[PDB]
Amino acid sequence: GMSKLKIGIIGCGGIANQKHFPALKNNADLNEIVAFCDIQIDRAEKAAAEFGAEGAQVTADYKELLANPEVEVVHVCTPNVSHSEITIAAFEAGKHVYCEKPMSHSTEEAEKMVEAWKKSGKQFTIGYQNRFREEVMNLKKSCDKGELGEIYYGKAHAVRRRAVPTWGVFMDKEAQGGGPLIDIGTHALDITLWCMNNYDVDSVTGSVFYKLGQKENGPEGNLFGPWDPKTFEVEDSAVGFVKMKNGATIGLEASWAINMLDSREASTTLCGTEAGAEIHSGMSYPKNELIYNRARNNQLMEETLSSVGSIAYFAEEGTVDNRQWLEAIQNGTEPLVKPEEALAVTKILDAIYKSAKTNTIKF
Amino acid sequence: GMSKLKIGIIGCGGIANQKHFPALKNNADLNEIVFCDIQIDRAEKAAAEFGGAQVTADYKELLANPEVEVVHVCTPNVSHSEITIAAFEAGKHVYCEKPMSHSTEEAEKMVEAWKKSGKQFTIGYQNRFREEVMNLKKSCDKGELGEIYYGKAHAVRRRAVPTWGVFMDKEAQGGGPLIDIGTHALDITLWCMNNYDVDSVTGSVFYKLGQKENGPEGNLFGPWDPKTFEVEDSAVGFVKMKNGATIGLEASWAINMLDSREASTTLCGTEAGAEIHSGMSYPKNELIYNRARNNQLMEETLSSVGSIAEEGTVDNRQWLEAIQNGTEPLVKPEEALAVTKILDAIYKSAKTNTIKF
Amino acid sequence: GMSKLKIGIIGCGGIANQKHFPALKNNADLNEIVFCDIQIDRAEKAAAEFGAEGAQVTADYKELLANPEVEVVHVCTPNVSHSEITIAAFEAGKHVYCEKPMSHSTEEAEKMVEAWKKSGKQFTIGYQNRFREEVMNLKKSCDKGELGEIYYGKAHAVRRRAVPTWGVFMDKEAQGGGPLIDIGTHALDITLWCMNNYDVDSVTGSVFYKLGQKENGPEGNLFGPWDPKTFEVEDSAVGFVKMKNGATIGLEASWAINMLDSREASTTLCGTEAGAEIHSGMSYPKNELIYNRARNNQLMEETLSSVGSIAYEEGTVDNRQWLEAIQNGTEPLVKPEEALAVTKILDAIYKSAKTNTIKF
Ligand SMILES: NC(=O)c1ccc[n+]([C@@H]2O[C@H](COP(=O)([O-])OP(=O)(O)OC[C@H]3O[C@@H](n4cnc5c(N)ncnc54)[C@H](O)[C@@H]3O)[C@@H](O)[C@H]2O)c1
Ligand SMILES: NC(=O)c1ccc[n+]([C@@H]2O[C@H](COP(=O)([O-])OP(=O)(O)OC[C@H]3O[C@@H](n4cnc5c(N)ncnc54)[C@H](O)[C@@H]3O)[C@@H](O)[C@H]2O)c1
Ligand SMILES: NC(=O)c1ccc[n+]([C@@H]2O[C@H](COP(=O)([O-])OP(=O)(O)OC[C@H]3O[C@@H](n4cnc5c(N)ncnc54)[C@H](O)[C@@H]3O)[C@@H](O)[C@H]2O)c1
Repeated sequence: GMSKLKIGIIGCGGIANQKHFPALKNNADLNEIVAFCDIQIDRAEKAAAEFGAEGAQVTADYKELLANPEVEVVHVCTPNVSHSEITIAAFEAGKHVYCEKPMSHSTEEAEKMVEAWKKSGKQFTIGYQNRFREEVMNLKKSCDKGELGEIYYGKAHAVRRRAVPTWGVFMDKEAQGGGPLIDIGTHALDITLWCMNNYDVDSVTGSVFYKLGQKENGPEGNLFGPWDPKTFEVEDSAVGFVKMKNGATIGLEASWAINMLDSREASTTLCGTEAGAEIHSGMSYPKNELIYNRARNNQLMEETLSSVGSIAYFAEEGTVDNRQWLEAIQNGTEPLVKPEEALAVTKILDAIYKSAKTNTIKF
Repeated sequence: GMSKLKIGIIGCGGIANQKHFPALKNNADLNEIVFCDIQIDRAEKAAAEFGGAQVTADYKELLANPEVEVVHVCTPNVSHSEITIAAFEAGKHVYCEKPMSHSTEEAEKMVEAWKKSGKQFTIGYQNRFREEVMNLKKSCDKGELGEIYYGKAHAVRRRAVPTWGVFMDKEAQGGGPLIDIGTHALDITLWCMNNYDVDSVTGSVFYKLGQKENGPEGNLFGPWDPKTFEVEDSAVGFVKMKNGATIGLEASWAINMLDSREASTTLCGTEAGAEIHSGMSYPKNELIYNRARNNQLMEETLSSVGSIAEEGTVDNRQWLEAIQNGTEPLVKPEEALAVTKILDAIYKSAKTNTIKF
Repeated sequence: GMSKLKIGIIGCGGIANQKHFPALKNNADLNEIVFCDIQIDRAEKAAAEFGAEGAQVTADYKELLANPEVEVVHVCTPNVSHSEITIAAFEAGKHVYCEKPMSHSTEEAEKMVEAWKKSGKQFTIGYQNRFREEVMNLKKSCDKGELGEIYYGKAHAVRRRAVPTWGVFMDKEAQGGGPLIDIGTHALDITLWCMNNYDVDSVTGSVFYKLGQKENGPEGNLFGPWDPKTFEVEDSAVGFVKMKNGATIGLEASWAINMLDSREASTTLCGTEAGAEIHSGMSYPKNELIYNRARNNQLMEETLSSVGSIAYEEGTVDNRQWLEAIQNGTEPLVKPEEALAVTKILDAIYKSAKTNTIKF
């Protein structure tokens, strides 16, 4: 064995509760957390009564959770504009830090927290846990062996027909900075680049729509109940067009509300010189799908996942994301999600937003 | 009317936790348990939620327990004969698991030991009590297939080696997937045909993917150490019976076929045909009759039952009631002995020759 | 320009009018016929449709062979004559294309190879389903070892109820067997060909005479009724063929059996690295081919994609490949030695009317 890892958690809510806390508990052999911050201390204490170890810290404001020099790693499950604050310099006053999903809504703040990190000495990672799904790994591994050839056309799918989240921070334009483009669209673009392993941006064009978000009959049909139409501060959909310096191109579609039929998110579509591939996931897909396509021995074929069943008496990615995170600081290696990659992601989404000036942004 | 049978389970591992204990609890009105496993914490943990019952690590100490009236042996296959025979049939009714034993002659000793006892004996062939298997069984007993001359036994998994115990230890199991899941399919097949007159047996045993480095990739039950794969990964047989009927058999834990169909049978008759579908490629067990009717080819299948707002339990209940009321359990030991005889003859084609009966 | 090969047809029967005549007119630039059929009005009518000017129409094959103007002979008589019309004769000046099974007899077959080697001429057998695009796809992938070593295979030649009620197939005199040599030939040829294993060590089979003479057997037959009182041949058979490298091949063949899946001219292969199966027959409106393997710790399957929109066969592919190999002096795809192993094994399965495994 080897001691343990003393974890500090900042912000206890939606994805501290649905992803982060269960992830750590199912790897308790490597972690146990005292932490339990939040501006609202009511929740902070409750978590530390379920997942906090034998007598622990429970601060009401982070600045002194970071004081305790026995905590060694921090999980920033803030909202988005606090993502910079609680992380940049603040947390790396002597810690490794796991910041959540959209690294930051701003590119400058993101560039600040990568330099605060590069002097940290410690380690850093972002919550793109979808990389750890078995089929995304499968596709990533395939593109690493060049079995798709060289990818010259990619698509990032992050579409929802009417699945606007009405339960938390995602609609406060000030707390998260943007709408579905940086909510879910950041997941799909991360995989697309990661498999293509192309991060050298040249140009960016985009369009941001504000159409169903303010229509009276807008919330009609939304999965998560109605929402106040006269208070929609973000967008309902956005579409992107990014050209790389090797010539490759990526199209992006992101939305919470749009009258399209195929709700496909956390997915991508790659087109190489030897083969292609597409991943399927979202509201219209009860099971995640992976389909290669190529010409083999002069016939067009397609290779997909086979249906896995159970036996008489015998028979995930959030846990795999987190476990790999701890063993990373433990054995002293690199986590899978690299900080510079999440940086490339946010600066393009930002660039797609900044095409709110109706002009293509060259990099 | 009748007081609960007092049960002692030897072996508190996999099949004991997910088949026997829930079934015994479902039929709690006919039984109560008074626990054994050489990893004693397994026995203690089971004695905590299913049991002031005995909790030992020596099986010999449990058959000494005079309060035990029925013993269930759910330890690996090699162990089956020692625990069951000259030991358990010391005034104890015995329910022995799935693979009677690995050897035709430890099995022949077990039967002999059972008949001396004057007690009750049966084997864990719970797949018989699936309603569609019962369905097929009733239809050939009625002869609605005619004479059955071709029967297929399906016991194939594409990639599902059991990795939670000792299934890959020839010293403790005696064999691989041939006697692990091929016994279920052969049991059903011969039981429906009511034929046990073996003429000849030709078989093959494959060692290909168990030790392959890439073998464990895609396994339902996590990876397996290729170094310590001491038994086969597939085997097929060809059995001829004296009435002219022929039985094909396919068994495997790992093989690159597409159709994972296990605990299933296919029967071609002179008047009609039928086939059972079950396994990892089937989210629902299926039963399909086929025949010509009014000069047109037809097929009869189970209709989709839904809602409005299992077989182990059925098997366990009829077992305890056979003991209580002094009747016959459904799976006769003679039937399970013919099966392992045929399975050992399939193996015994390590001599590259058709064993003849 | 290469001078057209002068073809002589022996047996102007059903296979000539469905396979050989339209193929030879589809490659009419490489050939021209110059027709023998004991039922002389068949040859005379065949010559009026596909013949070339003064064509030789006679009823004795030994006369056609004495035509100096013929150099390639297709033998499309029944199996009982597949040999003598091909051995001694035919291999007495000419190249010969003998039809589907080489012979019902094993030794009849081993002697037409000897007459072909002592000939210096070309020789191929009408196993034309090797030329279906999906069958070569599989053939190409195993040649490249992409399945690994194939240690277990299955040959599928099953029909639920499709006893051929026309032609010659029900006449045991002219064929020597039923579905085991009518369609089990095709299935086993493909299976051996992809495994590339023609080294037998054991054959165990069983032959069933059940629905064929049963009164209600003909009920629901796809081609119509047949009289069970005259039925001379089996309705199904199953075999268990072991090879020397250790591999195993099960085989299923039938015109009539009470199973659900009518799969014929198909194969299934399980290799050390991957597997594959082909689907063809009367339960398959379009041929299928499915590779199966593990790719990055996940089970996957690779199948042909649906082609459509049309615009804006294996019979003639087999024939051109055959004609060309003669002009260029190449060798045809179907090797005579391969076809010999096929009806050896099939004979060894039949030859379990001894209820004994016949070792090799
Ligand atoms: N699939 C994913 O990985 C995923 C999903 C949803 C959200 N996220 C990301 O995770 C973060 C938000 O997730 P959420 O849905 O749980 O939001 P949330 O509002 O439900 O949880 C955040 C909590 O932190 C508290 N908070 C606000 N400011 C704080 C501060 N300075 N210090 C301490 N606590 C503060 C709030 O009270 C709130 O309860 C964001 O960075 C978001 O973009 C990721
Ligand atoms: N669908 C079915 O019917 C089904 C399923 C699984 C297993 N089985 C059969 O049931 C048997 C047990 O297999 P399993 O799945 O439970 O794997 P398992 O290894 O988990 O169960 C065996 C347990 O018995 C214990 N054991 C070994 N030797 C012992 C001894 N002398 N005394 C006491 N305990 C001993 C082991 O510690 C183990 O916990 C096997 O013979 C197997 O073939 C049947
Ligand atoms: N898919 C295939 O490759 C396929 C299909 C059917 C038949 N075949 C093969 O082709 C042969 C049978 O052909 P068929 O189905 O057209 O039978 P068929 O009865 O329709 O035609 C055979 C003709 O040969 C003639 N014949 C018989 N003996 C002769 C002799 N000594 N001399 C000259 N002519 C003679 C007969 O007159 C008859 O017209 C067999 O070798 C059979 O196995 C192959």
